[PDB]
Amino acid sequence: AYKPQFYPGATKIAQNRRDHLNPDFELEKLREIPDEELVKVMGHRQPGEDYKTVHPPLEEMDLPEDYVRDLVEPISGAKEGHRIRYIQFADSMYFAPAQPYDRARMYMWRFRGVDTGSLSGRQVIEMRESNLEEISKNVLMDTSLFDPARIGMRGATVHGHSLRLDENGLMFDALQRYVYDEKTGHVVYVKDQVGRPLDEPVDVGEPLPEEKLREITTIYRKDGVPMRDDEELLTVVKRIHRARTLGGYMPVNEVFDKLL
Amino acid sequence: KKLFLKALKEKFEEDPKEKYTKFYTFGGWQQSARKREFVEANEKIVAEKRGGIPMYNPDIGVPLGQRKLMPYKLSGTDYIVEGDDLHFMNNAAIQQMWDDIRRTVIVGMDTGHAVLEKRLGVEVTPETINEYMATINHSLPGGAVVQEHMVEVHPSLAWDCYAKIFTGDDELADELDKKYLIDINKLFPEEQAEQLKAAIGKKTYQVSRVPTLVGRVCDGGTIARWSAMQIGMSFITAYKLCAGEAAIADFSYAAKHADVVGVGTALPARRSRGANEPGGIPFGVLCDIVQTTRISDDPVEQSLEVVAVGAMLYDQVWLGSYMSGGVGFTQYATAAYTDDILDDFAYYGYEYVEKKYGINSTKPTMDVVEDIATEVTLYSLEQYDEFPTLLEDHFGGSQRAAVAAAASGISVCMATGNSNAGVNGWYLSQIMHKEYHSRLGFYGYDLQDQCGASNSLSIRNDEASPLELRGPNYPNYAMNVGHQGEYAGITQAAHSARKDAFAMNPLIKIAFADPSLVFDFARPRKECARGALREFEAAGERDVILPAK
Amino acid sequence: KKLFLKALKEKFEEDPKEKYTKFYTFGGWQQSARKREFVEANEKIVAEKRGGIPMYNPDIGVPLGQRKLMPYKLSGTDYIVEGDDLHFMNNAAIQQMWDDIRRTVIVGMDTGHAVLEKRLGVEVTPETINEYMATINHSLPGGAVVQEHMVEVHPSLAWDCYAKIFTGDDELADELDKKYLIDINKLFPEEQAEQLKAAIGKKTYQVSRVPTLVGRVCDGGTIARWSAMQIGMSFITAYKLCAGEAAIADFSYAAKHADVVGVGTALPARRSRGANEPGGIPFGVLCDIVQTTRISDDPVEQSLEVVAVGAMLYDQVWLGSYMSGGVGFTQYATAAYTDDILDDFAYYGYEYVEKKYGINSTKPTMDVVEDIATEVTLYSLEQYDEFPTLLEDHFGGSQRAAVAAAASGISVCMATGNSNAGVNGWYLSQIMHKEYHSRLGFYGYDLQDQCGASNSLSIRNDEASPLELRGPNYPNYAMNVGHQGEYAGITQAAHSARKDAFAMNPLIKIAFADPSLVFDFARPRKECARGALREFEAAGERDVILPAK
Amino acid sequence: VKYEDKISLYDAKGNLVEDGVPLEAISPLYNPTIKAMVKNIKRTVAVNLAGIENSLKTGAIGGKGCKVPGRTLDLPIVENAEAIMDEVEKILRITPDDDTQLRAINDGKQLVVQVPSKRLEVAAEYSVSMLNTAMALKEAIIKTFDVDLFDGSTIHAAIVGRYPQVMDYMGGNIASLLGAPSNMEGLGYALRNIMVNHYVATTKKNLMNAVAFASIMEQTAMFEMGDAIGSFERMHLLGLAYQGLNSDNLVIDLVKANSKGTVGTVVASVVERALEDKVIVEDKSLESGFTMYKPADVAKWNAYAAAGLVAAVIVNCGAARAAQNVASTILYYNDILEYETGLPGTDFGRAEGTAVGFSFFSHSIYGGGGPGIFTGNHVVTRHSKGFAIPPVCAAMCADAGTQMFSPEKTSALVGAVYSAIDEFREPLKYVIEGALEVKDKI
Amino acid sequence: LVVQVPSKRLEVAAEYSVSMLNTAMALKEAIIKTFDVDLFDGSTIHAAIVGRYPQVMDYMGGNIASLLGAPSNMEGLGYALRNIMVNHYVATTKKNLMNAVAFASIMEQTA
Ligand code: F43
Ligand SMILES: C[C@@H](OP(=O)(O)O)[C@H](NC(=O)CCCCCCS)C(=O)O
Ligand SMILES: O=S(=O)(O)CCS
Ligand SMILES: O=S(=O)(O)CCS
Ligand SMILES: [K+]
Ligand SMILES: [Mg+2]
Repeated sequence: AYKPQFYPGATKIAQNRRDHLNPDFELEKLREIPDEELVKVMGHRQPGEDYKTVHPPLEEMDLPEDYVRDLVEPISGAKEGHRIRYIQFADSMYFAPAQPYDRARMYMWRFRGVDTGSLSGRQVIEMRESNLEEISKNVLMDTSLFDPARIGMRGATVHGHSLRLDENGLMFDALQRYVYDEKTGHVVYVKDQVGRPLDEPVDVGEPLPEEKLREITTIYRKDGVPMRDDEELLTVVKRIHRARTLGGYMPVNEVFDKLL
Repeated sequence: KKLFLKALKEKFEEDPKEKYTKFYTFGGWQQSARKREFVEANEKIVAEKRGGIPMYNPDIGVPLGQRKLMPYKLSGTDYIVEGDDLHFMNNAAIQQMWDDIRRTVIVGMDTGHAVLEKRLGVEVTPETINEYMATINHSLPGGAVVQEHMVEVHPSLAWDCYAKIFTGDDELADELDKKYLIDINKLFPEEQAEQLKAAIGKKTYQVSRVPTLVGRVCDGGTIARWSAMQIGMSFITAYKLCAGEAAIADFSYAAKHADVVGVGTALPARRSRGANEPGGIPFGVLCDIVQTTRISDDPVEQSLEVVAVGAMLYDQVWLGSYMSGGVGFTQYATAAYTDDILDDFAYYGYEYVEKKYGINSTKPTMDVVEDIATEVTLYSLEQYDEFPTLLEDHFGGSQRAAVAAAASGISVCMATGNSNAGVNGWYLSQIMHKEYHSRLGFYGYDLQDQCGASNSLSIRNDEASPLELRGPNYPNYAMNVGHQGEYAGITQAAHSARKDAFAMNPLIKIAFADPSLVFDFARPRKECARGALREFEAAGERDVILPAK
Repeated sequence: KKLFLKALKEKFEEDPKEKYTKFYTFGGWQQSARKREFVEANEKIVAEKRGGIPMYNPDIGVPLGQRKLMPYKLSGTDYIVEGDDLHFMNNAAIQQMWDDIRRTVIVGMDTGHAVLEKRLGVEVTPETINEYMATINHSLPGGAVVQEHMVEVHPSLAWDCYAKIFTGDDELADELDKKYLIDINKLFPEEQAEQLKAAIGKKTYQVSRVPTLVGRVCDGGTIARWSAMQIGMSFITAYKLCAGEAAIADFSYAAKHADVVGVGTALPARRSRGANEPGGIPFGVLCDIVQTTRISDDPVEQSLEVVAVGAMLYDQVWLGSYMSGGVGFTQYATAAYTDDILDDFAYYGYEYVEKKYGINSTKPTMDVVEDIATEVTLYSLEQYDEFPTLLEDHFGGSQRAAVAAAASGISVCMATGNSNAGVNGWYLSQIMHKEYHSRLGFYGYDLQDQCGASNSLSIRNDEASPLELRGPNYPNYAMNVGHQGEYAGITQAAHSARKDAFAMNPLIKIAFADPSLVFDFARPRKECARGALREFEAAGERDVILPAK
Repeated sequence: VKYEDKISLYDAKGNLVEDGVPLEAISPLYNPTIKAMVKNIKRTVAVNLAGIENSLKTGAIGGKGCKVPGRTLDLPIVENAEAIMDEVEKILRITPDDDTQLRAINDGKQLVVQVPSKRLEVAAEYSVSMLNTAMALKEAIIKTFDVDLFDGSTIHAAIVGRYPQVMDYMGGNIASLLGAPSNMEGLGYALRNIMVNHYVATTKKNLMNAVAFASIMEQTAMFEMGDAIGSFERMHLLGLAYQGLNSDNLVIDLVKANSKGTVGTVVASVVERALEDKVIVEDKSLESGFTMYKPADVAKWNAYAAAGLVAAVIVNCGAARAAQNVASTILYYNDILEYETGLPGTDFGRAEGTAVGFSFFSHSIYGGGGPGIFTGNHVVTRHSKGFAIPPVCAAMCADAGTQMFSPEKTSALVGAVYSAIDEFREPLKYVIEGALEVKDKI
Repeated sequence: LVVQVPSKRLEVAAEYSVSMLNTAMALKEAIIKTFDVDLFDGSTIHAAIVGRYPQVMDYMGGNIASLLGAPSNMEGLGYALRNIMVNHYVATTKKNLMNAVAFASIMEQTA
């Protein structure tokens, strides 16, 4: 039986990357954000309102027999024909506990029927609206994958991942969708991810301390763990590069035996 | 001692290494003198020209300026300009740089001179050539030479139009009128003059600089045709031939097909365009348009002036307008030619290579490529980690990826003198950067970089090519920002390491040394600054034919 | 009685029927105020910019003005101008006419509105559309709407840029903000408004008028792309969507391929060019760009204003520059829109047809085509015979052949309402003219005319097409002057005889009725005169970004 | 035989057909079914008789939004489909028993025209089928209704569109699976210019057959391009066999093992199977214990990675019943595979690269569109050498109706016409039959 | 060299560029194997054979040639057999008048 190894590297950053990919690694629960509060921050619909459909349920439709196609179990939202909605995060380069390609690889290892996009300033996940809500609540917001000060939910005007932090250690947001509450020491969402004002502000808890962030981050930084210190990871990157180069030149055993 | 420190202190008030700052204190767009000028200008044109139909409105979308809007320092200069002054639409120097490239065509004269002597029995001497040169300088800008009752182009509209001559034959060069000569021996240092003359032989060429106004009204495909028509007219007049006989067709075939050298080739399918358009210019030809090799002995400086021209042309004008449009790609390009950031990384790479391998002293191997690209990539990203203001400056991942990979690619070329080894180094820098910060560029930035390693040394029909012969029509490179201009710089680095006078076309190298050009191709970053500050005198305006203002 | 008599009286001192004149006593070029201005301009402003390199020299070739150099009267106007003022390079009105055509693209909005409602579940109302229209008028000229730290295009450089909306749905039209609406019911006479609305149905369209400066720096192929980028940006902002999600790609596919209508299609092989270039514009579309049909009920006047635009665009700009260059083809084109010559011949043909057959009352037959074309050709050539000053005016045979054949072709269309019957009449006029005077046009003038009769009614793959669907890329028509503009007039005559509101594309007809356009497409001969006299205010100048005069 | 490789042929239901079949039996250079598919794709034309009738009646000729007043003709073309069909056949036919074939479908509204293959034999390329069909139709209509000579050009415009002004069938009523040569993005690319939606509609949305049709045409194009030549040939043959034709039941086996799985669990199954079949070997363990792997057979590892890619698309796009997920699936299946093993991904990074540009151009303002409008010829999706387009076809078959530019919107005409040809509708079944026919002749 | 590609390769191809593309690939591999050319120099071999392809969609500056022009140069649909230079017909028939006439008429009428 093949035992997956997930990711190479001998530093704690590479171990944090392995833990995220590993479906058997239980992510630490840090907070309890109610379903109703999260739906409101997402800003696609109000809680209790019937899910909008893109197509009729699969059971109703009479599709021709296709053995291979029907071998795969569809997710609950696909069965009910629910529309496809999104959740987008900007992750601070200053030790945020989740990073763009780290997220996408983790999503593809742990979740079913995922459309995910990785960019320097934003990381998006497009999924059947109902399934997207359960995942966002139990994995993306309640666990150590989320830090209310250094990870921001934003669908437009994403600028901030590469910027200096503010006085309270909060990441920049041109629309100020979240604010620091001095009295409680908690981060509060005053707007939805697209910038619409909320009727009721949503408390997302207190920011994680710098010592905890440095321990669990998936980013290499000279002022944290430099990538220069992970010789093992550099060996695998260079190997993939060389294997790609030689295969492109001549995909034959003799070439790989002599030059790899 | 970092080359970018001066720019950071001019741009940021706080310590360049400080991680914390203050936001939402700048009054939005009102913080910028340029944005205030735009609002005031809008109010005027809406009432006077648009009949009350609104246009520019800073309140519709994003409230710009929640963060401090930063100015930019042109690398290697002391000019500090606002970002908006670097957009191609607002910068007459960038527009003239493209106009001067677009309106250039080179025509071999030896074929035409053979038709005259061997088919027509008419003698060709330096005196007849000098008479021909005076004729084409009247005909090319739109003056008439044969027919009665001809109308003509207003001279004030075509003052930038010239026909020049150059030759590899030193004996002929000495006899030609210096007013029309592009003097290879005077314009280039001795060693460079000898490499160019040996490459071109004893051949004679005409450079047609078609009026800027022509390319503006029409397109790039017009240029070789305009030049050919007037070359034909000038031969008929200067040599008293029948004004339309069998031998005239040979001159047209030579000037339009057999002896013509343009800047770019026609593009097919979705990119359907005529010759002399930016997408048709291969990377080796772009190197040869740039003239820093003639005035500086610094191989790094030579390569980075090519990166500047490449980013301005390929990203701002070509991808940002011809292939897209709107607000465009100013800052995707400025990251490669501002605040001395790429300069610092490329100079670090040069010194690392000079000490470890020496310059142009190593045959390319995978071990050599991997060593150099890794070291330069790690140094570059460590700079963004150490200086929070540097990361806030190159805020977009695509800008950071292009800068780190360009320095890596250039450094590999300094050691090997092979452009494909250099591009292979660029691709390793890209996949390493991705694992360093767990991000790279925009959504579709790394299509060519993931394809990269496999196609870099490929021998297959649509994958193979020396980097010099690749360009914006090379399949993997046809769509995305933050690559094309940097590839041109990597191409230059291979030739700068070898101390080559040219990269791919010596005719182009000689043609763009002409002192009669409007844009200064030897100092592009300086020229860009002059355009940004509205100090650049461009050609193509229509003042004389418009109502007084 | 003869419409050209007034012009001949203004142009020639002697009686128009006189046999003799005097030559070689005018002092050459010195007789003309325009030529004197050119010599003076060469000495002053030109010389200081060239560093002693000569340019304009009237003494090098042909001594112009051995005969009297004649001015020209714009047909149907009292404006008398010098010939040089009609060259496209020296005339800002001709340049703006082309700029306005080049920078236009039409995009269907119903598909995008369906993606919003059915895929995204976002409601579309007249209020949301009005909000969208304000957004695109900020975004299309180069203003930013989503990202922080964006640079922008100076509003003073893009005041001519507009995004407009039109609809066949009268209920929606009543609810849309009039500032952005192209009002079909107000701009067109009632009967024409009904024909257009019935043709387009209940569909809604947006017209993007990209800045003039964009097409000047770049090309025609840029226009549909620039429009698509900013349409996408405006939808994201106005409807608060994720700034880059799956559904956004549908808007791009619709705006670039599935629901886009440009002025011209891309050209292949030797003519390799992008969309929205003159060669890609079919004759039926050129008719629909011209707007005389909305302001005049005269079918002859409607057809001749199309001939004027056609000659100016196809002969002066397209064949004279894009496909050749230099001094060019001003007078090959002016013969079709000056001195009321073609007007006299076309009005004679109209009256002959009106009395004998009636207007649009005869099914085309070879007998009908042969009768009309013969009569109009004989009348036309008899005018050149009777008036020596008229022959001295249209001194080139090509000019005479195009004028006589255009009047013949137009007259056949007045009787039949069939554009191919009209073009067949043009070809008979050509071969008859050849036998009348034992000459026709220039060396290669009649390639398409000898091929003409056989391909006019052909059903073969590369020979067949209604004249509306033919254009400058139709194989026989791809090379020569004195045809394309006249063919557009023949196409218009078929629709003018039928009292049609449009010839081929009702979307183009509506788009060019926009009062916000710079050039007046309803009065082209008058606009040309205004440009000739330097009274026309053009867009695209760069004053604000250049050093103070 | 140039190679000693053997493959086991399995059908679309996962049933064994035959073990020990030579690899070259599925080659475009030897397989008789592949030869027939190219011959038929080149000579078959889809005719829209209802379209011609509508264009003539309304005067909607010359392309989108065009209408020419006074140039209308009211002809009952559909009602006279049989008479028109018989005249077209008479014009095209060379010998009484040749392969000229005409068929009326949807009650004479559309026509399946198969030009005799002799006409393609004496032609340089394939445009002849469209050009000859257009001419036969023009003559047949003119003769049937005694159309006036001044109206013949109108008939031409309703059939071919704005040709020759445009070097394409702009606004025409005739169609082919192949795009005009004027639209090729590279030399030898004609068989790559086939829309994803056309493959899906032609196979009636049957997943394994849409995958097979796309892999056959893409890999045949690789031979035409010169990519599947010399030392590169075996890579393309193994690619066709394993990714496109379910060889050794590899595609179906990986799907079955991951019925309730993820892209990550598919990667783990691929590595496990490659190790079992001795396609890859352990190289060395690094400091953390991470073990790098190496191919034991470079071209065969590439084919196994390619089969796993199709399985990953089936599992992930099937769980969502949405095609948009395909670009992200192709990208991250290859990205995860490389960092799980240190091995090169599908097509040495070119499948991952294609997926990057494909994701961007299927989620941005700059170009592209939905997954169904892409082709192997497209500027965005040409980069992988036959390994990216077959998975996109699988995703479109799993889509339950989330796309605007679906095959029902873009490919109704070509879909109905080409599905009438057996080798196009069920390619897997007929290519297997062809391999068994030639197996002992090579 | 006179290279006649097997007709089977044209039978399973859409058009005729396959002959030029397959010959170019066989030549590149044959030269690289014969002289053991270094992997960093392979792109140079490609450029000497096909020219500035794929930047230009033609064999610009190449050393391989056909009587037929590239399909990218066709001026109309179905024109490939018409894109043959007059001088090519003359040189191929060794300037024999009636044979040059016959060759040109055969190709033109087949087109
Ligand atoms: C709507 C898109 C999706 C798309 O197809 N293009 C956009 C927008 C487009 C518009 C924005 C104009 C406007 O605001 O009205 C323009 C200027 C192109 C145009 N249409 O003229 C552009 N981007 Ni974008 N775009 C940029 C960039 C970026 C960076 C910004 C990262 C950050 O942290 O701020 C990210 C990609 C990434 O994450 O890597 C990005 C995405 C995006 N880019 C997201 C919007 C993100 C947002 O909501 O803020 N661009 C850059 O990384 C730098 C250059 C910058 C370009 C302008 C210039 O070059 O001056 C601009 C290039
Ligand atoms: C892909 C293609 O678009 P289409 O899919 O054909 O609509 C192509 N555009 C581009 O490649 C846009 C390039 C410039 C903008 C993106 C820079 S990252 C073009 O318009 O021909
Ligand atoms: O967000 S995207 O990567 O699609 C565009 C960057 S300009
Ligand atoms: O003399 S020619 O007829 O060849 C050219 C006319 S402008
Ligand atoms: K232009
Ligand atoms: Mg292990």
